[PDB]
Amino acid sequence: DSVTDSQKRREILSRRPSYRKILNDLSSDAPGVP
Amino acid sequence: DAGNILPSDIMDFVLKNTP
Amino acid sequence: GVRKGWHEHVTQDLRSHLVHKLVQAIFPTPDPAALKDRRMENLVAYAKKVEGDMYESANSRDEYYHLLAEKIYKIQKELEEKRRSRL
Repeated sequence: DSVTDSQKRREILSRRPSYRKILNDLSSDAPGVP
Repeated sequence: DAGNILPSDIMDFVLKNTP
Repeated sequence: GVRKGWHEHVTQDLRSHLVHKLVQAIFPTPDPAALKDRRMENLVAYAKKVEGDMYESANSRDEYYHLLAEKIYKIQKELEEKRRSRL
């Protein structure tokens, strides 16, 4: 499980309520204007 | 993964602060 | 068509916002004395170094955000578990 830590982790994100929330919301408007 | 977690000391201070 | 414009459409300004928010993530509001404190500089140093690893390893914009997003959640959990005692 520690070997495939990355793979096992990746699966969790797919069902992470807060991660998905912050992922969608925050990236919806990356600040960037000179 | 390239160390996505902090050493204890950084966490220790920030928690000690509570606005 | 597509050579090496990857880092051309990504500005330092964009990254600067990312690093600033990276700090905010750990310390939302530091007081005037905290800001000028060594601990704060070390905190920024973490954000600066992590920013470096991300850009180098990202290779793609989507991954760039993805790496940071997971990383912030990891800290967030750690902070929360810590707060359990420090009530």
